[PDB]
Formats: sequence, structure tokens, C-alpha cells
Amino acid sequence: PTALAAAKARMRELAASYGAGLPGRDTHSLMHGLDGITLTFMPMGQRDGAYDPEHHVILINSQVRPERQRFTLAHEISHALLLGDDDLLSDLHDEYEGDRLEQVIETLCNVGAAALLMPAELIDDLLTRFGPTGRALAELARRADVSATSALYALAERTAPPVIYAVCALSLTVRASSASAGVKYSLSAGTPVPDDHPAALALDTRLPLAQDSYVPFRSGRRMPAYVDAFPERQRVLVSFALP
Ligand SMILES: [Zn+2]
Repeated sequence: PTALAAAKARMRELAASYGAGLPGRDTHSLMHGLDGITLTFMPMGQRDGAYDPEHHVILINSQVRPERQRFTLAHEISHALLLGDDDLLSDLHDEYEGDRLEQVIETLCNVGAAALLMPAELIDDLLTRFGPTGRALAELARRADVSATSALYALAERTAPPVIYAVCALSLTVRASSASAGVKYSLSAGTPVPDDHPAALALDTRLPLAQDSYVPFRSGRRMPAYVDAFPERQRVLVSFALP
């Protein structure tokens, strides 16, 4: 189809290679796959991590918390992977150039990290066991050890039916949100969340609930849907399933 869309597709595959040659996807595993490359953690200020290709060396900020350290790595690997490919890296200078080309890149490294941390197979494995549910999300994130928001988007891209996924924290407030396939009813951040809503009941009752209800659209209009909430340390993850 479009360039980016096919470009995205490729950058997905490359991950699939790199890490198909791996024993899982914990941090240290992703490091051992580094085919003769210098990998160093130090303090880099506000810099998360940079990849110097001529010294074949990755740098990750030792200061930042672990999760992003892990993410940064996947992202900067994807940096690595890319430049490793000419047929792709070429296609890019064919429909893009300038800062454009830069902004595009980093979005792919992002797309990269995505896949490289959360395999297309760990997701379907979960969707299969728990369905498209707040629960599923809660696991993938745990199991993958990634950010509530990272899963959110991953989980959705690989979902058949109309369904919305949403993270929630107390002020409630939607924090992030994503919708599968061809659902064009969107749910913003900031969107407040009523105390009567099943999602809430589940937080100060740290109790996994599952029942019908609606999408608490901030435009007031209650759209009906099946909801499955899974609460945890300060947040509840939530799957609205549109009929
Ligand atoms: Zn980058």
C-alpha cells in the first residue's frame, strides 16, 4: 500500500529475525544477540540512548528507570537493524528526505522496539487464552514487562473485533487509549470516569470485574459495550468491546 505502511511492515519483520534467534525477550537476552557490538550504560544527561554505528556501540542512560532503559535498548537496536538494511534504508530516501526522513525513522525504531519486546506470538497467545480483555492487557504488559501504554497499542493492532482498550488512574482519568481495526469512536485522555462505572468499582476494591456497561464517552453519550477491568497498583486496565 503506502510507503510507511509497507515500511512499517518490513521493520516489523527485521525484529522478527533478530529476536527469532533469541531465547526469549528479557533484557539480557536482547543484549547477547548483539553480534559483536559494544554496549555501554553510563549517565548521558537528558539523553536516553544513542547508537554510534562506526564504533558499533550502543549507549543507554544508566540514570533512567529500568523499563525505559529496556525500551531504549530495543529502540536503538532497531536503529542498528535498520542501517543494516540497504533495500529498506534505500526505499526511505526514495519517498522521504530531510528532517522528514528523521522523524520517520524514529517512528520505526519505535515500531521496532514494539515488536522486539512484544512478539506477534505472545500477543496472540494471550488473546487466545484471555480474549481481548483488560485482563489480557494486564498480562502482556506484566509478561512483556513494558509500559501500560506500550502494550495498549500492541494489543490493539492485533485484535479482530471492534474494541477499545484504556488505561486508567486516579485524579478517575483515562490516561492512554487505543482502538482496534475499524473503530472510529475514540476515547481521549483527560476523559473522566464515573464512580458508578464498573471500572472504578474495581480499583478501591482491587477486584477484577467483568460485566456489561458502556463507554464513558466524555461527550456525555453512553455507548453500550462489554467491559472487562483488571485493577492494580494505582491503575486499572480496561477493555470495552463494541457490538
Ligand atoms: Zn532513536
